[PDB]
Amino acid sequence: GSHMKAVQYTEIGSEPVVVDIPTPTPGPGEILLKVTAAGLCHSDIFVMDMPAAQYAYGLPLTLGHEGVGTVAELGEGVTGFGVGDAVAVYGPWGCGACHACARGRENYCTRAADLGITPPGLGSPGSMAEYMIVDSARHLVPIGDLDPVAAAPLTDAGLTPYHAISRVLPLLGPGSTAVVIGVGGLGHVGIQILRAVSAARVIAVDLDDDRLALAREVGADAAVKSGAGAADAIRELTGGQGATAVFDFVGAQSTIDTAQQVVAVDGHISVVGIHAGAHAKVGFFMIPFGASVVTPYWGTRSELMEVVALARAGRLDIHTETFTLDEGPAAYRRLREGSIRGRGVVVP
Amino acid sequence: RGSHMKAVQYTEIGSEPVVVDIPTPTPGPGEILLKVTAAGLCHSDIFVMDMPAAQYAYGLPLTLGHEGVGTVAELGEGVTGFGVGDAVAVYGPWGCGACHACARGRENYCTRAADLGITPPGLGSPGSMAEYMIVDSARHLVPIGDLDPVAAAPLTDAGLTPYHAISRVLPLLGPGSTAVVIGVGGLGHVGIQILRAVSAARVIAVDLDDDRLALAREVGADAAVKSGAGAADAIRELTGGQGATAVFDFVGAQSTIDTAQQVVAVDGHISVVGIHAGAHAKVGFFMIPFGASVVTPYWGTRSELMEVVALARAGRLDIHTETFTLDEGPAAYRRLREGSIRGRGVVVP
Amino acid sequence: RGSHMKAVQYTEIGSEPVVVDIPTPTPGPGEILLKVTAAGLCHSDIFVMDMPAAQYAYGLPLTLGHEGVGTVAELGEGVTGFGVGDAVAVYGPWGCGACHACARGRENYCTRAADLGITPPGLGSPGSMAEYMIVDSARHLVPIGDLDPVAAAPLTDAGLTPYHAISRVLPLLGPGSTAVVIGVGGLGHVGIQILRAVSAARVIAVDLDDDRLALAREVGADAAVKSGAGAADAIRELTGGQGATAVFDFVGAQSTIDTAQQVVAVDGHISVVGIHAGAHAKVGFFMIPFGASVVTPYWGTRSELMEVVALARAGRLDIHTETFTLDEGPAAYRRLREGSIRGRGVVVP
Amino acid sequence: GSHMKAVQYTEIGSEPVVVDIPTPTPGPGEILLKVTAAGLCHSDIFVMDMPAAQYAYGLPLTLGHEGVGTVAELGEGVTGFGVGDAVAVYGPWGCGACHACARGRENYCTRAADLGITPPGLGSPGSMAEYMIVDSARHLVPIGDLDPVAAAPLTDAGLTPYHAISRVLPLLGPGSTAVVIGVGGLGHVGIQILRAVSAARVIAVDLDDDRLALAREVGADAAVKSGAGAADAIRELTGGQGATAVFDFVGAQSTIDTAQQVVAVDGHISVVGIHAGAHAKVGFFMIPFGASVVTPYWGTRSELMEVVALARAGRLDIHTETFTLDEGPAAYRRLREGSIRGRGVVVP
Ligand SMILES: CC(C)(C)[Si](C)(C)OCCC[n+]1cccc(C(N)=O)c1
Ligand SMILES: CC(C)(C)[Si](C)(C)OCCC[n+]1cccc(C(N)=O)c1
Ligand SMILES: CC(C)(C)[Si](C)(C)OCCC[n+]1cccc(C(N)=O)c1
Ligand SMILES: CC(C)(C)[Si](C)(C)OCCC[n+]1cccc(C(N)=O)c1
Ligand code: NA
Ligand code: NA
Ligand SMILES: [Zn+2]
Ligand SMILES: [Zn+2]
Ligand SMILES: [Zn+2]
Ligand SMILES: [Zn+2]
Ligand SMILES: [Zn+2]
Ligand SMILES: [Zn+2]
Ligand SMILES: [Zn+2]
Ligand SMILES: [Zn+2]
Repeated sequence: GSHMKAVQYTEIGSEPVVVDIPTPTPGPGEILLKVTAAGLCHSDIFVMDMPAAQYAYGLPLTLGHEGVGTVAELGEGVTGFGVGDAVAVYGPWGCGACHACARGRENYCTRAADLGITPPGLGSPGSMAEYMIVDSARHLVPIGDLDPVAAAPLTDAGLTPYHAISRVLPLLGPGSTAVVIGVGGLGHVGIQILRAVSAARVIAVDLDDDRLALAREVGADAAVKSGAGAADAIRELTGGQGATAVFDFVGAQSTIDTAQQVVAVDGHISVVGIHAGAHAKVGFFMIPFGASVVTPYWGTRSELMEVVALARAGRLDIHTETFTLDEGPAAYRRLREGSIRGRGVVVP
Repeated sequence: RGSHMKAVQYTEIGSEPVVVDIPTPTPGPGEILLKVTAAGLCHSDIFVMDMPAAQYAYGLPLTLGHEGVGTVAELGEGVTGFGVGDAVAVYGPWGCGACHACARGRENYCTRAADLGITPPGLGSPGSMAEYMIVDSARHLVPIGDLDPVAAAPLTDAGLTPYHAISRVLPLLGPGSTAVVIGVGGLGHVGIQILRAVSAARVIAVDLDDDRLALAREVGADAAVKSGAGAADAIRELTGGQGATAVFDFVGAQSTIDTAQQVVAVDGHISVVGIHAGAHAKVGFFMIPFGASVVTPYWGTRSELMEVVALARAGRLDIHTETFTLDEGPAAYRRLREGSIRGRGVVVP
Repeated sequence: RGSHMKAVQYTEIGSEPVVVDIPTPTPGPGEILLKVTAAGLCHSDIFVMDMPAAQYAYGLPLTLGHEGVGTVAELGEGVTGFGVGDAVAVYGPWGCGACHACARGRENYCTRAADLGITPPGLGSPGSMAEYMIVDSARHLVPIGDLDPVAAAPLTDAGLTPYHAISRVLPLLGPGSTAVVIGVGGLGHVGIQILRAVSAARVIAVDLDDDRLALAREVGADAAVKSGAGAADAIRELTGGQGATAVFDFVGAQSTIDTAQQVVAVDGHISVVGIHAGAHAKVGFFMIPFGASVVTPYWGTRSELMEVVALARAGRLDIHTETFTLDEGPAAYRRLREGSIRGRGVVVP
Repeated sequence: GSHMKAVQYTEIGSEPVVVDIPTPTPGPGEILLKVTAAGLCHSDIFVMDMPAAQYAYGLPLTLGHEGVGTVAELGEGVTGFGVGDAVAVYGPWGCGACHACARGRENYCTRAADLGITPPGLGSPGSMAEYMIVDSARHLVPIGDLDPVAAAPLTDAGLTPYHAISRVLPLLGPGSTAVVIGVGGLGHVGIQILRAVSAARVIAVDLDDDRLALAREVGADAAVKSGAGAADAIRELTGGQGATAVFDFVGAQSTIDTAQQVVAVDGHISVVGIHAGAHAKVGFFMIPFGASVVTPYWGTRSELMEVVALARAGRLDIHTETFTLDEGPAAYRRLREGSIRGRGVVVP
């Protein structure tokens, strides 16, 4: 087909729409995928909530930064993959040539911004379409016979918490404690990751009673209600020592404040969730000595392969609700209203 | 038949239509009285009732309904051609019948109707939204046979108007041509079906709403893109940069007209069918491609209305309908104003 | 045909239904897969979805739609009696098929369904509001021939339920008898048409709206009176104090039941068809005439559904319908909640 | 067992023989029964005395339309019974989808003939074999711990008179009179049914004093010898008012004439027995006003359940003579010469 359906953001402040666009063809080094699953998440809502005042360029944009597909056509010179191979799309594309990229950490590429290299669905054409172009073979990760619908959330919902945890994994030995604030999406996956790759005690923190109960099912050793009393309740559980690491998947100022009140000396706070303007306050006597704080970004290539390995070993379970490509906009409406249980996945 | 009838009338400016109790008309010589079987309502009725009172000169009261269908009730003196009970659709844009335009069949472009005060039913003359109505002459009736009156009523406007616009330039729409339809509401929805039935042109739809884009594909649009600033680029993306032989703008907003001028092909056509007061195409050198003609078409001809009925009876035209009673008349208009009707509302006595 | 299909499901207690993408079912041995052509909605769907969470056991997720019509898409192993393409309506109140009541055709009164967990489609089993549905057995399909599926769907409930209630005492409704119909909404006005088609009983209608009384007269009611404290006297005025042979209360409120007991004749009948939680007739000496039986009937039998279909195909039954798409499902149920639908809403995949 | 013994009618004009045939296997929706009792009735002889032109049940034919057994194997998708359940077979199979079938009256199915649906032992394989197939679960009726030998006659010898009586049961109130002509196979059960489901007086009519004596034991209030004097005798026993209902299980022209001579105004005559060419003459002044006549056929499924309920309550006592499967053909010779006391039953 000379044209294909794509879920696109086409004007500021509007809803995504299913529109017909030319079917792309892979240039030298590129790979054309037939999309099999395209995950959606609140990051898409955040991008689509950006005001017009800040807008400079990017429209129209094919959505979808959580992409899985089968190789449909290989660009000239591409080897290492064959037509039909099931692959997940590595999201945070880098230049491949800087020191950070050479070390595998393309998500921290120091040249991507200058070169205008943007992730699919966030500046480059995304995966919510019948077909999609991938710029380079090194951004394809094989998934074998893993269900594409289960693999799609792993590209973001699994990779991002896995990276945040991986940054300080050597600290999470037996006797350590990891606090997870927000146990619904990324945090639910984070708890499973923590139980698979460490022996740390896991304390779940959330506003909803039901989410906390589900957090215990996937390995959380204790549960705490988010809010003003959370810090004291957490210290009650850890004794007077505090938490080795706090992974804040909410990112609100109140949750960041709680993290600073419970993190242990020489600990770590990871601000994964995004709330505009919210920030940790790292200064003497405002945070324990040696407690580092960071805003991590997505994850590395090898980390995505490790997430796929966890999923294929049965250590990662992410509940998904499926939609057709025609229902792309409907799925985003459901996402806004909070009626999606699990992670939405578009299946073209 | 009784001596009084229910009717829905615009009775005073700025007010909503109301059900009333008026006498049953009687057919004079050459006239025909019909038992209305379906009376379609349309946003054009809304446009008329939105007329500011400062513009008002005369007209009220006015039985609404310019999309009329019914069965012959009583033949006026000397009226041959139809027998009582014959199912007929009412041709809307009444003309004088004697000028050059009328003699060619194009009564919608009659050059004397304005001077003579000849007005269409429901838009100056007693409309179809009543138990009976008067049709001035036999030539303003089109037989429909066993066609469902509810299916026929919307096609007197939602079918005839796009059909005429398309017919004006149909010879240009051969195989290999591309026709763009902006606005996939009632008019554009049927316009796409017409294009597929009477031509081999590729149809590309444009609309604001995702569900209307999906509707366009269902009824034969090969492709559909969202209206707005990027609409012209998205169309030329699908055509390989060539541009459309014809653009039928059933919205008529200035932004949609702008899009049409940016995608129409050299020696093409733009048809401004939808009305937005003040919106206009700007036909000038280097502001529109060479040879691309622009027009604002008006309703359609009688022979075209017959062709629309033949298309409908062959199963080539479909429009979603919502049936109401006369007492629900005003309620249907409020539903129309709030934009909750998909397709066309139709009042069934 | 597609490995996945669209459906409208009730997924959370207190939450509106949503469109979902779920696997296309495959018919097992003895089952039949239908391509749905129409799926009706009615107030009973709201009653179910309004149930509090405290009383929730295991029903979710539930594909809604207990008024199903479609065409046979695939026959399960060993199924005979229908061919691919046959138009059929779905019999709602599924039973075990093996008890005495089932062997008599009265599956709606099966004495084993509750113990065995046999639930109707859309009320425990996957309903008809989807592109495809499974029917457990060929004995729950009723051929409809060329009957319009949109007209057939509401009659699986709105026709069958009054038809059964009337059929329970049809021998009493001979010439000279009087049948009172309370509530001329969906079920009641179909009930009026049934009474006129299958009996010579004089029909008196009772309703609140003045508009409903006129409609009752149009569809066959010989007389109509206003519901309220004066309805009992008004009815007895028309019957001369003899009382009404049968009273079919399609409202089911306590006040309407009280009026029923006040007008029902000696040796007559009251049928409490409408549901109002807690409302009940009081059957005791000198609180109701001697010999006047009272019952709360439930849906109808399979042979009765066959007879309802035969009445519809003979043009004796008519219910106003309003069609929606599967994507419009949730919006249609909202329309029903606010009481904006006249007649019955029908979802057409 | 790959094969099984069966009593089959293999050629026109010959006696049934015990032959070996493949053991059937149940298809989807079917049930395989291990037969525990198979009854013989004169209808089998009538079928076997048909000339070549009239016979339309195909050859070979496994005989036996009075079948009872235990569920041996369930066809695909058959729920409702378990292996080992004792069940009686409903004989007059119908389409299950016509108006008559939907009302439970499968015996009066209007499409069975056009569709080739025939009863077991009368077009379909019968019960006089080690195993038999039943087309559908709805044609099985549980019997509990009822003795299969006593249960087999209930499927025809009980069901058929029960249906004939049920057609006009509302007429047989206290003060009514029911005349039973032929108190052998079916009339013996008819007398017991009448006493169980009605208060009508029962007058027995038969040729043999032996048969009349038994009729009086099972509830017949009076006995009359069949012949030209029966009509006068019956009216003498009822003054001159007549019999509300006459159930003629002989079906001969002479007995039908006796029925028409004794039936009451607005009464009923049921011609249950079959004698080719015999017929009632329903015309003005040839029969009392309002006296309806009918030839009933077998019975409905709900009536079979009611017959089973009567037997399990001790209300039906069927006189049986048991035979082995190898004795099958011999039993039919016994039935031919009228040397069987009551009902013959083969027990495989
Ligand atoms: C939140 C960002 C500003 C980085 Si955004 C809208 C460009 O995320 C898209 C990349 C997916 N994802 C989702 C949530 C969190 C993160 C993370 N903490 O890296 C990444
Ligand atoms: C208010 C309108 C300007 C649309 Si009026 C009063 C000309 O519509 C009545 C005739 C029906 N119809 C509807 C839409 C468009 C046209 C057309 N392009 O002719 C005609
Ligand atoms: C079992 C349910 C709780 C869903 Si009920 C009783 C609201 O109806 C479902 C069956 C449809 N219908 C609608 C109205 C009345 C009746 C009736 N009188 O049988 C039946
Ligand atoms: C009905 C048939 C003509 C095929 Si006959 C009599 C050979 O047997 C089949 C059913 C067996 N049975 C025996 C006795 C009486 C009756 C009855 N009155 O129905 C039925
Ligand atoms: Na536009
Ligand atoms: Na009342
Ligand atoms: Zn994401
Ligand atoms: Zn780099
Ligand atoms: Zn119009
Ligand atoms: Zn003119
Ligand atoms: Zn219903
Ligand atoms: Zn049952
Ligand atoms: Zn027999
Ligand atoms: Zn049948």
